[PDB]
Amino acid sequence: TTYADFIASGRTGRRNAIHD
Amino acid sequence: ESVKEFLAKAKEDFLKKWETPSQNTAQLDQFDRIKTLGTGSFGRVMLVKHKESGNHYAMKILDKQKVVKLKQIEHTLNEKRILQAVNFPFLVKLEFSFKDNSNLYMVMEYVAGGEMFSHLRRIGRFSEPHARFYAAQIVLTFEYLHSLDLIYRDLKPENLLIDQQGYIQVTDFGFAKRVKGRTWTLCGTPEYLAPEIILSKGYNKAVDWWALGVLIYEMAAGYPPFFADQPIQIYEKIVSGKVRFPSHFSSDLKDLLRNLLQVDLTKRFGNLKNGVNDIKNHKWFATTDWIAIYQRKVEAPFIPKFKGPGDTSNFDDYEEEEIRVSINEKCGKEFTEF
Ligand SMILES: Nc1ncnc2c1ncn2[C@@H]1O[C@H](CO)[C@@H](O)[C@H]1O
Repeated sequence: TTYADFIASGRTGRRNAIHD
Repeated sequence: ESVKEFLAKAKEDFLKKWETPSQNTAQLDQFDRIKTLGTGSFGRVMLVKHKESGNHYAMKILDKQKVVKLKQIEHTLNEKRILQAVNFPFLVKLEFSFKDNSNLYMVMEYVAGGEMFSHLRRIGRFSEPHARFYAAQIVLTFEYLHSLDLIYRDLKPENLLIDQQGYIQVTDFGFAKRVKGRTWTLCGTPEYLAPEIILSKGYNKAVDWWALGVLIYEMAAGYPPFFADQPIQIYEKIVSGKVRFPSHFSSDLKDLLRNLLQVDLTKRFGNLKNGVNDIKNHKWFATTDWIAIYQRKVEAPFIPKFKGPGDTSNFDDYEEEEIRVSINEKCGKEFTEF
């Protein structure tokens, strides 16, 4: 499952904004 | 037109504070630093107590130097400027601004419900209805924002604070720009970024429209429509304009998203003739009383619960870094108007 795929992923935490 | 009439007064109001903004409205000494509420790319947000009034507030602290080295001067001035001037129910209220040798500050109203994110992540997904309720408020917020020649640029669950009434509060204006015409800075949160941005094409208000659609999707599905382990991988997907919807989405939601998540600007809802009204008029939003929503008279489907005054229980725990002040004023010319 995609959800399954998402949880194992590295970006499930709080996401920082990109300057450059 | 009650809108077109409303905004008119909105505009007038914004203009004024825009030309004559507020400067150095306070001093660190009046505040009691409690806990770190959260973090962002340029600095931290701490829970504060106002000694004399006894009020608590969220205080945005920025290090003059860091902002410089990271090139956020213009943006940082943009944020205070614009913030000190807007006024809508779904945006945080800034109360005090001020600086010192070392840092810049923004004292905001403390929204204790914690981040939309934390809740979103916990619960798993949102019922389309529960989503809508939130959406709707961003739809209104963009409507106001945009009409002021303002561009948001950083919508993400992490910036959507849930209030005592379970209503949204949009925080962090660090990439919000007042801009008639095209802009070109590459900034935002990777997952939310519009193609035009990535591709360095020069972009407008419609990026805010795309993020909305990414928002609704992350809301109702549990994950963003474009994810990977490295931003690059994400980018390729965005420009791919290839999206998979969960079997559990309504044909209606699909519809909305398809239009918001439109790679083509001359086709993306929000950027057309009818403007916003293409969105607001959508079947998806068929049971939407924009007025009640605006009036905060609607059914808060969920109400975070706050123990007491200054309760940081709906927020994660952060590591504490001592904030110091140089006996030497640093980067003063660059920040003259803060
Ligand atoms: N008004 C506020 N009340 C509480 N926390 C806030 C407020 N504004 C910003 N924050 C926190 O700091 C972070 C800065 O983007 C937010 O995601 C949130 O964690």
